[PDB]
Amino acid sequence: GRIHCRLVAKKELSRDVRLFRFSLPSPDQVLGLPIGKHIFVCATIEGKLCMRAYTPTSMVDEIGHFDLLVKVYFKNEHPKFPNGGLMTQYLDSLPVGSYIDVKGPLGHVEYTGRGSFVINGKQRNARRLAMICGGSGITPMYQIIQAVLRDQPEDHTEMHLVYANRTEDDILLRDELDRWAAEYPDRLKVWYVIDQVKRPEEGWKYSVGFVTEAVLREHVPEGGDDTLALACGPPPMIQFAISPNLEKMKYDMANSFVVF
Ligand SMILES: Cc1cc2nc3c(=O)[nH]c(=O)nc-3n(C[C@H](O)[C@H](O)[C@H](O)COP(=O)(O)OP(=O)(O)OC[C@H]3O[C@@H](n4cnc5c(N)ncnc54)[C@H](O)[C@@H]3O)c2cc1C
Repeated sequence: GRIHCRLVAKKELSRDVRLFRFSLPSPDQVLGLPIGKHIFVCATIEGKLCMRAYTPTSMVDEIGHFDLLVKVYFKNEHPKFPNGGLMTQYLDSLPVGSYIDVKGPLGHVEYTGRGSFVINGKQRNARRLAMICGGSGITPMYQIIQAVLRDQPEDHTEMHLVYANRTEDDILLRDELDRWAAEYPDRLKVWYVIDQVKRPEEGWKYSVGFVTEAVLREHVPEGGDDTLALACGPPPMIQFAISPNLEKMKYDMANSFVVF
């Protein structure tokens, strides 16, 4: 349930990317966040208590603190969202030493073990996972990815990740993903897509643009049953760019398609 965490440290991974390390009040504990679930960092900004979901990037076994990879939505940055992000600017504003209120565990998805899943109460299993995401929608996915690989080589669940962004300077857990991809070729397949190539000179070898059926066709596995699909991305993307294409790839939308 509710827990009071102090912001122990902050890290600027890039102009708009921070890594915040929060301490739990009892230094001998882990944040027992079951895989597939998130926490709410609650805070009262101005006059309302804001509630935002975040899925930590730290090991399930991390004693004493948990980390959040937060993509800061600054103001004076977007045509349509001129005043930036609420909670993200609030957290970026916090000086280290400050207190935060985490509510958890929330969620409907849980990765109980080996291919096994617990969605909205029901229990299921999968052998091939189709993880399609965009931006920070990667953290929920990176939690399962870390779980499966941790349970290696017994939990040999097959993962196919399609990670979409806008720039190569925007791929979040890149090195981590590249690093794993090299180690567990059999387990995880990684494919990036990017709206633009900031430094094409260096030679971008993945897809350029948006998520297309041609991309899903060659990077997500075949639909059917025993092939689960999980997706966490902005509304329009889940919308236009994903569900129809996966429908076209014969994935039962109901019993086989989930969004975080
Ligand atoms: C399961 C789950 C896990 C999540 N995990 C994480 C996580 O691990 N890490 C993480 O960082 N995020 C995560 N999120 C995202 C989180 O829900 C927030 O919505 C995100 O923090 C932004 O919140 P905010 O209060 O700053 O924005 P809000 O004030 O709610 O506004 C968001 C909207 O404004 C737009 N916007 C405003 N300014 C800009 C700008 N400068 N550039 C681009 N768009 C702009 C955004 O595009 C978005 O459409 C997760 C969400 C869920 C559902």
